[PDB]
Amino acid sequence: HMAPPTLWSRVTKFGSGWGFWVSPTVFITTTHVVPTGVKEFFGEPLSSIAIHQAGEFTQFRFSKKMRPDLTGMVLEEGCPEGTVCSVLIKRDSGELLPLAVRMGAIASMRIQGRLVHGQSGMLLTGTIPGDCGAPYVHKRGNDWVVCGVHAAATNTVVCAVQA
Repeated sequence: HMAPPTLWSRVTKFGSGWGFWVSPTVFITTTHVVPTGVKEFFGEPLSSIAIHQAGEFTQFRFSKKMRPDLTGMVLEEGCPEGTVCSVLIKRDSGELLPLAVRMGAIASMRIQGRLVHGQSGMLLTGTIPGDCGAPYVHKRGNDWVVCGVHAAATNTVVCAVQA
């Protein structure tokens, strides 16, 4: 399965990493890349954004359609163990680096001292600082599903997943 241009267009530079437009109003990212002490995101006041964060997973729901060109996709809490996902990595240069990953267990993990509710996976035939927030996706029938955001790596990578 090959990620089409529209799907890549959802991957958005954000803070010290990236985030992903799940739908016209819903944006997900990894908590530690989110700018702190700001009063707005994407030009919208914080008061107009419903924000939920836990275990390195951050979700924003805007009041205004921010990406009205997009269809809504399904966001799941991780994926079945053994699913081969693609991590849609954009680099600052603009290069697209889709990485195939075989996913393992959803678990509470501690990474550099902080609790991450996430899912591990093994890179198939790496990730670097700056890549956090990139989405983990897989195609199920007609639709692409997003199931985590990149959070950490050792061969093994971890995405944060929604609880």
